[PDB]
Amino acid sequence: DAIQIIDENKHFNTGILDYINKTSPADVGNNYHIISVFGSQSTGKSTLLNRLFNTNFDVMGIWLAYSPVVSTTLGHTTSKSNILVMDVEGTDEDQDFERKAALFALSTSEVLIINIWETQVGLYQGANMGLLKTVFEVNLSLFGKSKLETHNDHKVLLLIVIRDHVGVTPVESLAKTFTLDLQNMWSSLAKPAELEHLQFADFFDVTFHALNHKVLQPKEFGEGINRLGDRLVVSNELFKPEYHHDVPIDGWTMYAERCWEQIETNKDLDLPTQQILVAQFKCDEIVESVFQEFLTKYQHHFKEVDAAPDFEELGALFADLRQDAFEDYDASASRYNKAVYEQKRKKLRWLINDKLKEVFDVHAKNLCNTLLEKFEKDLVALKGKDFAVNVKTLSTKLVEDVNFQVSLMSLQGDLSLDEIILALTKDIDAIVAKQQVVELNSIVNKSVKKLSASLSKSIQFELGDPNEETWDNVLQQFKGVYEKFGGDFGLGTSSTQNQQAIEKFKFKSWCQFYDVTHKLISREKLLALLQDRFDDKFRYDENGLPKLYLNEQDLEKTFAVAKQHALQVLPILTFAKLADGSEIVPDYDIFDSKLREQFLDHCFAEIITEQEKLEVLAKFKKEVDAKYIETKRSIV
Ligand SMILES: Nc1nc2c(ncn2[C@@H]2O[C@H](COP(=O)(O)OP(=O)(O)O)[C@@H](O)[C@H]2O)c(=O)[nH]1
Ligand SMILES: [Mg+2]
Repeated sequence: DAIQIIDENKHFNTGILDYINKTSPADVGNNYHIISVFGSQSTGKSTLLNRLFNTNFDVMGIWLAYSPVVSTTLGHTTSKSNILVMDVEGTDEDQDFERKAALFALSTSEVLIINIWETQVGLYQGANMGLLKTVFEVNLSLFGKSKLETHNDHKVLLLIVIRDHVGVTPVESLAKTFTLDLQNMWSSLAKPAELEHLQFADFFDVTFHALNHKVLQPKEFGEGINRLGDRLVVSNELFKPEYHHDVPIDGWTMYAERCWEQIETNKDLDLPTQQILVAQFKCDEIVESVFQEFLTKYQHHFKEVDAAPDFEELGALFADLRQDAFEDYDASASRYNKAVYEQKRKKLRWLINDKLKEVFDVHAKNLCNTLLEKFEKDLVALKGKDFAVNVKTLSTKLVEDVNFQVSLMSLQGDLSLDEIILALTKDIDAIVAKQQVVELNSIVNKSVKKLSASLSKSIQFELGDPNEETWDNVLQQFKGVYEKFGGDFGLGTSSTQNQQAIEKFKFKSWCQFYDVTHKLISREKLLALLQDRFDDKFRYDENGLPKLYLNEQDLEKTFAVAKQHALQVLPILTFAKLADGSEIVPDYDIFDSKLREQFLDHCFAEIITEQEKLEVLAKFKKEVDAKYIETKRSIV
């Protein structure tokens, strides 16, 4: 059963798309053929179509039908190209319709069948060289521009069926005559100057087929048909790929609709660009439908944010999803124009690659803040021990297995890492700058304490035998370990702030020097020291044996000797001075307001004040007097 694709009011049939869908399976693609038969009314057109292609047009607009089977001398044959057939009746008057219908047929058909009667071959009378000339014109206008400018090999086959052939004239003889009439008419056709050189054969192939008298030789007529079949489908002698219009079957209705609308409204129809447009439209909607198949298929994974992040197991789902999309797209779209098809595939690629990249970023720095957290941790756990290097080694393996782990889910480099490492880097550097200040300050603090611990034991030893050179001995030691700190830190320096860790480490030192001297030489200690010096000479022998006073010359004179021995030490301990007589001045004037806690008025060298010295002397005397009185009550 046949469908009218164009009725007499030049309207295009809406049902065509569904009609094509029924007769053509998803399989066809480019392997189909369009054949048109073109002629004035009742010249055997529907009859030839029904007998040859087995199609059901009515025998006494434009009608389309699928051919289930071709009539051949090998019987009913199904070619494996789908064959569609158009019955084009250009007259019923009108000359406008004729031109339009012929334009349609030539913009969609690979073969044009022209039925001409014999005794009337070579004459409008019962051929229409008027009809052929229209075909020549319509063909030139459709393909003359392409042919000149690209030299494309496109042709259409003219298949001339000679009807009611009797046989006194051989078909070979009729063919030669008619061929030369054809070329002649072509040469004389109005052409632009620059196509003047093109011939009939640059646009057309011809061949002939004689059919015997339908009414008077029915058996032979049947046979001649079957033989046309052999030519079409059994011997595949007629169809050629250079006749084929490059639009797969699924784009065909769109192509036919667009061609007809331009034709009907007298617009400039250009078939190359119209074929590109249908390809572009169709690949586009395959891109979109596939990309939507890829998406609810996506969501049902990726804001399911998930438990245990495996990077190779699903770094390859990325591949699967993207590969299955490629395959559903290749299936429908590869039939289309190569350039259009690949272009829109890339479009599909960089739509998939961008919603796959949002999972890329999430699972990525979830692993960065997972690894930065433990980075940060055993930095601290590496308790300041040689971070000279031990930053560089830790950053290295870190920055490295991020690369490894995350590469698993990039696609041979499609989703770039350049962004993510550039972040992981700055989050690593801005946290060595974190704890560099911690460990810089840390080595300051402990360097200060066993400075002060050494200072304290230096002073203590010196206290046993105070000389006018005991401050010398104290400052010597101090300034010694004072200059042994710096440039030796196992960190990233800052030539500047390596050395201003140093710079008042040098303070806290000066500060400590003051604090320790004043602790170790407080009134209370000084007094205790004085009593010890005193007893050493008043309570014991040189030997160290407890003393036994007999006389009071003995007591009184060693009493004087004991006191002086003790007090000879006061002028030295109450004020920090070297033998030269010079006051010890701290390098930094401490007790300064913001010179103090910029780094975290008294006298630094005054160990004991006047007022304190006077209290010490009063207390020294009272005690020393008592020891005296007693050891004299025990002499009697
Ligand atoms: N003598 C003769 N008559 C034919 C031939 N083919 C068809 N007819 C007759 O011509 C009439 C119209 O044919 P038809 O197929 O409807 O021509 P169409 O209108 O152009 O499709 C029918 O009655 C056919 O029987 C032929 O080859 N020879
Ligand atoms: Mg008809």
